[PDB]
Amino acid sequence: REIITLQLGQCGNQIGFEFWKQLCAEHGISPEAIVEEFTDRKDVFFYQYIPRAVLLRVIHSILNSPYAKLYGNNWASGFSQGEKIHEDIFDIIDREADGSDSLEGFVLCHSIAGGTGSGLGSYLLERLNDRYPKKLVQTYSVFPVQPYNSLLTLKRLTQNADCLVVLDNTALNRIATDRLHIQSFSQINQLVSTIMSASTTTLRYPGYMNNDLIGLIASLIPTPRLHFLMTGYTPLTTVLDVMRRLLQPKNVMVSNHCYIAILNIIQGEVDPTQVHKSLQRIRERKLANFIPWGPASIQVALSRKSPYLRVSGLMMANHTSISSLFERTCRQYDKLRKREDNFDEMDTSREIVQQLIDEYHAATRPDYIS
Amino acid sequence: VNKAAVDYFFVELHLEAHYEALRHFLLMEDGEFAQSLSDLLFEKLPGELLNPLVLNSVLSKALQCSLHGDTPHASNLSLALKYLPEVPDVLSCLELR
Amino acid sequence: FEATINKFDKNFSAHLLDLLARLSIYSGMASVISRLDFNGFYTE
Ligand SMILES: Nc1nc2c(ncn2[C@@H]2O[C@H](COP(=O)(O)OP(=O)(O)O)[C@@H](O)[C@H]2O)c(=O)[nH]1
Repeated sequence: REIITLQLGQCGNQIGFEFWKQLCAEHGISPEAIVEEFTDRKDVFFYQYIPRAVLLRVIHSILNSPYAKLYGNNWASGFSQGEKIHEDIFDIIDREADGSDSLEGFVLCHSIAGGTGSGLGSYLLERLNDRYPKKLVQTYSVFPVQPYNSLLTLKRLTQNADCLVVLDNTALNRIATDRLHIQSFSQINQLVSTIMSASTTTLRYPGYMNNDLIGLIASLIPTPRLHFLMTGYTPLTTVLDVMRRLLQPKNVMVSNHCYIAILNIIQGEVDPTQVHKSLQRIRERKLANFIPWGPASIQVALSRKSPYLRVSGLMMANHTSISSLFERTCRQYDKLRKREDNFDEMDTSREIVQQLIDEYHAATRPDYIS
Repeated sequence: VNKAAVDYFFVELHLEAHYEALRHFLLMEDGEFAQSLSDLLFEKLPGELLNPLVLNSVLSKALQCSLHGDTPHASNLSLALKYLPEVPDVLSCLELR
Repeated sequence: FEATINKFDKNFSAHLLDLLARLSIYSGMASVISRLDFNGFYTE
């Protein structure tokens, strides 16, 4: 099962580039797309090496980079341009689709901060559900007239994208000043590319459990509505050190409340005899709170680092606190609704997200059923 | 003698390899293999799926999708059976020696 | 003549079905059937 990526706007093409650098570094792949001398299945992302990239100004500098051999501002205008090149761009997708053995998903790297890609992102997801109804789509959207373009794409992402990994630049810059002391764009993305790289540690390296993209998502997302995730990455030393440093709100990449499911990926060679002990100490101290209705647990799996390149770890969670972020956005909309052909699509968009904000607040009650 | 007997096993006959290889196949540690063997067999479900023309060949189709193996160790995986099923349950008896 | 062409049909088609009946009953000798019929024909 092969995976293919799409990068839109200025943001998606930037972080996706460094995502291609860091991933190409994990394997023994020279910048010139040639294997050097110097186990790891490199066929899911690379096709004989050629990466399955689809890039939609900065592209000129991208080819000017040493990795050349590796291949308006409104929302409606971003949606219009996507319609003007409907068939022209789509041929690239189809020829890459069936030319591949068995497509599994569609990784989408894009921003919703008022860019032409933000609309461009809204269009592709509509058609991706039109043509291929049996193909999962994952999107690593990133959060910041900015209220407008933000709340609109949320209307499409809640019914087309079967998964989503949110990344807000606000909580990122807090990490930038504190533990890197920058006071730039190419500076914060250094850590962002790290999150995505380790996010697919269980895919590029074979393991027992979770050997496919449906193996990770099916456990966390309980319903096609509550389909929002957050990430964590602690190394910036035993197992009880990792999981305890992950649950802190100082590390989460997000600006009652409880968890639904957690996933912790350990990449080190740590002694696996103590992984159950760390699970006991986290329970007894009661450092995290779960749902009361159904039995919700925390899962951990192991894998191995790139031998070419120390204990790392990733935390993936579905927290109902993500509802607060939306409330920050939609509140700005009502304020911009009273201050400034039909303006009816903006109505149903505001309408459908307010159903989602109702769906989260209802999950925290012991009687969420019915 | 004993120290030379045990050493003869590792550095010449790769006893350390056989263990870390049978685990790749029997205990289903290597993904993309069990997720490709079981996925094939489960696509069918009697007289079919029991002759040596399908189950003795589904393995030779499975190892290609393993991306790990195809070595002298990888052979000798006799995907045989030990019972003839007649006809919703959770049982499908089949060995792998 | 017109009564002989149809006579060859019932005679040849019956002989062909005897082949795939014996070519199938075995433990390649099985991939030959996939070469004889490709459209699911001769599924009798
Ligand atoms: N997180 C992150 N966001 C970025 C980066 N570069 C640009 N952005 C976001 O992208 C937005 C600008 O979009 P723009 O490039 O003008 O859209 P385009 O011109 O249609 O591609 C800003 O609001 C930024 O928040 C980056 O390196 N990291």
